[PDB]
Amino acid sequence: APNPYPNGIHFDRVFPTHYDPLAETNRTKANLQLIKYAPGNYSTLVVTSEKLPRPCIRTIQNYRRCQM
Amino acid sequence: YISSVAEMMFDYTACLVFYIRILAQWIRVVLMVVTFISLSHYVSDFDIT
Repeated sequence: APNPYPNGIHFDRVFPTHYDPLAETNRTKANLQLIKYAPGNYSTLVVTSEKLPRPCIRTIQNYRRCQM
Repeated sequence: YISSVAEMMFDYTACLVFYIRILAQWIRVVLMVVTFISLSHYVSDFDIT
């Protein structure tokens, strides 16, 4: 799997590590007592939307239909 | 040498050397500490998942 895109977000456990994702080629494994990395090793930023309830959609369809 | 100024310099060295034999040994304590810290750094940073 490719090396995850550099992400400076990390979470310390014992002492501050000052993790720099640009200081190493391959990301070192996360030791329990040292660091936890950010979620989504392989993730992108998108925009999504919730799907409104079906009965609420039918009331909107009936309003537009009665409107036109 | 009959010169007191000349011997004065050779006597300062002997008095310095007298102490350097003692103080120079504290570098041994520096090694024991540095060597002891490197082991703690390897154990404290050893892998656990």
